[PDB]
Amino acid sequence: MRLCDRDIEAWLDEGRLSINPRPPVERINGATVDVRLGNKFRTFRGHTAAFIDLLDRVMSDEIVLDEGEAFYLHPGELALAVTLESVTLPADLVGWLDGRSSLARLGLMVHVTAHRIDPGWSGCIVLDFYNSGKLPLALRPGMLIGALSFEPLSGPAVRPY
Amino acid sequence: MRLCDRDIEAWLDEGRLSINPRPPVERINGATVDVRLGNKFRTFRGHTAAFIDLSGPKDEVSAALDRVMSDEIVLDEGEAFYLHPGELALAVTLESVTLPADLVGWLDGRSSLARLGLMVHVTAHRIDPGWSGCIVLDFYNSGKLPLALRPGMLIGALSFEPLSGPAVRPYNRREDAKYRNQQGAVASRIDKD
Amino acid sequence: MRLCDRDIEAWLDEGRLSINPRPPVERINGATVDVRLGNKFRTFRGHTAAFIDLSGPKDEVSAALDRVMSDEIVLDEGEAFYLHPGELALAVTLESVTLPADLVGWLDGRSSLARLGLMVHVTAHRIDPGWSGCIVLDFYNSGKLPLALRPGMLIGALSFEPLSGPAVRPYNRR
Amino acid sequence: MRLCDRDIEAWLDEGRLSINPRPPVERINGATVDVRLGNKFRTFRGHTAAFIDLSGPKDEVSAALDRVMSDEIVLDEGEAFYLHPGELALAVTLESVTLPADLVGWLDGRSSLARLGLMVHVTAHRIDPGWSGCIVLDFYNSGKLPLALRPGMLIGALSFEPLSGPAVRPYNRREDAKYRNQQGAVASRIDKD
Amino acid sequence: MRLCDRDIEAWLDEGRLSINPRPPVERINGATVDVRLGNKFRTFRGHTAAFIDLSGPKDEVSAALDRVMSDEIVLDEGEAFYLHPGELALAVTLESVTLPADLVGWLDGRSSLARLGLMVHVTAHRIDPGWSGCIVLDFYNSGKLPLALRPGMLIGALSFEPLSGPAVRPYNRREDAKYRNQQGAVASRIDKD
Amino acid sequence: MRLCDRDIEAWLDEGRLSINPRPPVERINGATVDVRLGNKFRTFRGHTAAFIDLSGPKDEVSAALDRVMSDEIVLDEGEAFYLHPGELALAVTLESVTLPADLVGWLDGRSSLARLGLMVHVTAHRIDPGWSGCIVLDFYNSGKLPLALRPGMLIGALSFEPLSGPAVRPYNRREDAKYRNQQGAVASRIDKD
Ligand SMILES: O=c1ccn([C@H]2C[C@H](O)[C@@H](COP(=O)(O)OP(=O)(O)OP(=O)(O)O)O2)c(=O)[nH]1
Ligand SMILES: O=c1ccn([C@H]2C[C@H](O)[C@@H](COP(=O)(O)OP(=O)(O)OP(=O)(O)O)O2)c(=O)[nH]1
Ligand SMILES: O=c1ccn([C@H]2C[C@H](O)[C@@H](COP(=O)(O)OP(=O)(O)OP(=O)(O)O)O2)c(=O)[nH]1
Ligand SMILES: O=c1ccn([C@H]2C[C@H](O)[C@@H](COP(=O)(O)OP(=O)(O)OP(=O)(O)O)O2)c(=O)[nH]1
Ligand SMILES: O=c1ccn([C@H]2C[C@H](O)[C@@H](COP(=O)(O)OP(=O)(O)OP(=O)(O)O)O2)c(=O)[nH]1
Ligand SMILES: O=c1ccn([C@H]2C[C@H](O)[C@@H](COP(=O)(O)OP(=O)(O)OP(=O)(O)O)O2)c(=O)[nH]1
Ligand SMILES: [Mg+2]
Ligand SMILES: [Mg+2]
Ligand SMILES: [Mg+2]
Ligand SMILES: [Mg+2]
Ligand SMILES: [Mg+2]
Ligand SMILES: [Mg+2]
Repeated sequence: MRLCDRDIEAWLDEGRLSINPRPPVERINGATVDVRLGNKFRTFRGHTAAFIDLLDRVMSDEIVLDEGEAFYLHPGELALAVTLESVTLPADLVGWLDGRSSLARLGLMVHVTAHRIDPGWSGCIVLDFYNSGKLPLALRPGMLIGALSFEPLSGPAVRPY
Repeated sequence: MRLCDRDIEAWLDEGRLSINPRPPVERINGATVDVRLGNKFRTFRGHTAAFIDLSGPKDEVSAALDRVMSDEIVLDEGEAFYLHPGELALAVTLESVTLPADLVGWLDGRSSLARLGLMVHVTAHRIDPGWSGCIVLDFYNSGKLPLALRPGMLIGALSFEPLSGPAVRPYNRREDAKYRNQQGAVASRIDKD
Repeated sequence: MRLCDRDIEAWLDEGRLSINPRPPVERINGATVDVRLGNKFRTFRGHTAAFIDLSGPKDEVSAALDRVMSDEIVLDEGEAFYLHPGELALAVTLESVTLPADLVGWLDGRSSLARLGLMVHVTAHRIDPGWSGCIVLDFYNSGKLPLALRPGMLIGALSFEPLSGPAVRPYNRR
Repeated sequence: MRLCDRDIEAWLDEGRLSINPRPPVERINGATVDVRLGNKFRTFRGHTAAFIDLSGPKDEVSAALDRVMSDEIVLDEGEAFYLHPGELALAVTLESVTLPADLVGWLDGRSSLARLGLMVHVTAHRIDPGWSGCIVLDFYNSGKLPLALRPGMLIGALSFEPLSGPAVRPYNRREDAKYRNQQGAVASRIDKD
Repeated sequence: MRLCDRDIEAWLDEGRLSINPRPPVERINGATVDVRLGNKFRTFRGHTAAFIDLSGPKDEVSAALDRVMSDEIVLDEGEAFYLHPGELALAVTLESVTLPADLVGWLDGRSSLARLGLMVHVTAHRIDPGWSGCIVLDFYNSGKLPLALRPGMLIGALSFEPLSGPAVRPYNRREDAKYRNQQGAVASRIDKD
Repeated sequence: MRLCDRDIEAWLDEGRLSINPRPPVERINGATVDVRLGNKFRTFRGHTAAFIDLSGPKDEVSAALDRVMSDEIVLDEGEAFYLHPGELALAVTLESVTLPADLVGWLDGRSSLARLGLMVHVTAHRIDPGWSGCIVLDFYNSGKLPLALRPGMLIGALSFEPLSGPAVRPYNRREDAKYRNQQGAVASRIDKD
């Protein structure tokens, strides 16, 4: 059971849920809220290590782009990024990050199987971008990148985030 | 709450939800309806552009997209589409799906295909309330072998979830919705953003 | 409606939902249970075939998959499985899961691992009502570094959704 | 012994060796002649076949090759071919080269291109005694960035080695030679083996 | 100076150079002898190790090599080895070659195979004076399609270059030479450095 | 004709050819001198640019190259550079080489490294008459495993070939030569074309 657009907006009014900045009415529709891309990226530098045992001589310094700059996501490359919006969920809501079909049709994955936003989460969401396509994708802060949907839990989470 | 098999049948009978052609009972079980592969495909031509500027000027984006997308591939009967490792291709479900304003659908792949590397979507798997049409698939082969895909094969599964109420802005009424009544392997319309 | 953590423990206590071995409460938070990695693996050997025809049942499974798979790789502890970028490997969860006819399950990854490119499924992530057993994992490394994986590590997260009613053709019947 | 720049000029003056159009003095130095990129290309269409059986039955091989090779791509002036990382493409030199029976030629790339990942051949770089024609290039981009290739750019270098004597079976006289008088981006003729 | 066809035959007749089995006149032309593919192969098993420390402690390097190399694959008659894009595999020439102290040899691929992406070596293509044995090939498919390789196919070419004099330390006399009298698809012996 | 080990030693004694530091006798055999890996490296930063326009406007090319090339990496003693499959990196030989106007040099890899997928060049492997300096290596790992590279390891081999006479336009006298007296892991200077 997902919250329809009208109940998403009612939870935003009520302060049960908060998304800041708040997307316009045009970006809240069906069972989803459209979310945009922020301005902090990282990439991986493999020459420093042979492997990781499942930490961070391998990550770049945070990359913040100048106005009018794009991050170029090349095919076969994983990059970390953030949502522009901060999201705060109550103890009885779980959220689910999904991509956009327009971007999937060019090969952009906006996550890599972890896509659950936990009850009690508060913060911008970290994105793991992967370009499975043939062409480099120029990514710019502020672009629509995904969508979030919200599922109420059976009851309130005892151990929320 | 997802609809169990029995309730999917009841929504289909009531005409709330439609899937055309309607799958037989054998294809509806648990909490999912199996869907089949259509016969329209599209590939990418990288040599004609350096990149795609996703949120660039509409006319530039549009011209880049038209350069990189192949024409639609239609397979005869007996023909396979060979999906090579590392290649992304667009395909389409045989079935058209129509959802009412108070239901959302979700596309998943099949474990039998996944174990060979076949991804049937690339993180966009939601079918919106008010959707009507064939579903475009973005296949990616993450395995070690080419996979021969044939029209009519079972390619994924759809599940359905009731919304908390009817959507106020369902897909069929949204003025800026890009993919209303989509029929073949439709390329990205990111230029309409 | 996902089951929340307290409601996950209830269902386990009832005994229709079961995970064997039973995870400690430390592993059950919010609306998910963390699951662990088993010690059975499979890789592919490309050199014995040109392709696989996915239009099928069972003729592939066998005459295909069986012929392009490794024998089963069982690791002694102290040993790692090295998952190299761009390689797909088959693994299995440590725990066996049994679902009743009125519940569907869903395997997700862990954000901590996904940030390094670990994909724990490849679009098929639904555990059906009536399902009984260890879950097969299809791992894929989308990152830039090999990842060492060790039997027993926390590898993913399961969440659970009640069905609208009990399924009529559940996995054990079908 | 390779011919030094002075001797390459003497062989060209004597008409022993020909390169058409003849490069200017600025392109002939040390032990090499710099060559330029032509404007014909070819790519591969993988989705039409599972594999190529190199020493299989001639008619099956031939049909597979005709399926997988694109039509010839001809670039206008102003146009680039975009060579993406991991992609193999065929191209052709601007120059036609004719060798006598007592000389062998060798194609190399340029360090400036190599340091970006551009390979101009794939382990076949010998130009046989008796050869006459344009040279087909198999480009592979082993780097991290797409490379815009434009007709007319400097793409590699040829050097030349006298043989111990004139070849008895030079290329122009061999009945089973596959590539005599080649002109565009000619695809593999492995089916003629 | 490379030996022309006629002089290759003269060196073979004189027993200065040997190639066993001796290729027929049809395979010796211009400045080269065509060589054929043997029936022994080796692949790599990545899952057993994180990396190879090339100049590490000998025992650690040796243990890593033994873990990553497959057992020798021997093809029956009729059987193909399928070389998929992006895969490196070891193979061997059908012919054994023996060089005297005053000759060096050079392995090239074939343009017909190169045009499909097949590299027959990975920047090591010298056959040393005093060499005796079958030649190990490191195949890499840089193309878009799997290639079916069959024993006995023509895979490459050898040319031969006189040295300025006889080598004082030819391969057959060097104590630390690793690959003397190699016969199957011998894996790297970098651990002997 | 390549110089045999004995003549390489004579050319070095005569000061015709220089290699600094001079390799010991154990590293000079057959027709080659073994060379060793230096301790400077450079990688690529793809996220800063969409592509490189090889024969575009000089200032655009120059700005793109400055964006995509890393700063020089210098490894301490004990440190390895990890070269992952599919990655291209720039490195340098430990040795500086100086060639006279009548000699050309040729860089090859090692069979031991090739059997693990290490390419030490990307089709540009000529050292010109009049060259003086350390040689930049473009490493590519075509194998399945990361390779740990350490400064000082044996990485390849140089051979030498007399020219038909002294070059009139050797590298040290060419005004437009791009890489005279190169010392570290120098990036492509394709912008100087
Ligand atoms: O794999 C998919 C996923 C979705 N759809 C359809 C159903 C869905 O209702 C519609 C829009 O999906 P989404 O909102 O992801 O796409 P968008 O790129 O945001 O398009 P829009 O601008 O119309 O929302 O596309 C497909 O054809 N294939
Ligand atoms: O794409 C994602 C996915 C998740 N998260 C956040 C929201 C979620 O509530 C939290 C934890 O996710 P998960 O439980 O998957 O991470 P973990 O690896 O288990 O770490 P933890 O120990 O924090 O539970 O990470 C993101 O920011 N981006
Ligand atoms: O990553 C997964 C996903 C699913 N399953 C199990 C649970 C699920 O209930 C069953 C069947 O899944 P699915 O319907 O995706 O498989 P299929 O390929 O359609 O096979 P079947 O014909 O058995 O339904 O497989 C796994 O072991 N691993
Ligand atoms: O792997 C190599 C190959 C060459 N060189 C040096 C020696 C050679 O003499 C010089 C120039 O080589 P080339 O002519 O192939 O490079 P270019 O791009 O043509 O530059 P230029 O215009 O200076 O000739 O660079 C290297 O350092 N590394
Ligand atoms: O990069 C190259 C290499 C060679 N050739 C031409 C010149 C050479 O003289 C001829 C044949 O080369 P090769 O003998 O390597 O080709 P093959 O596949 O063996 O063909 P054939 O049966 O004609 O010898 O092809 C090219 O056009 N491009
Ligand atoms: O593709 C090849 C190239 C060479 N060789 C043989 C012939 C050559 O004379 C010998 C040694 O080659 P190289 O010197 O390149 O190998 P190494 O790694 O340096 O070994 P060594 O320490 O024996 O010199 O290996 C092959 O079998 N296959
Ligand atoms: Mg949308
Ligand atoms: Mg199923
Ligand atoms: Mg967690
Ligand atoms: Mg040059
Ligand atoms: Mg030939
Ligand atoms: Mg050696």
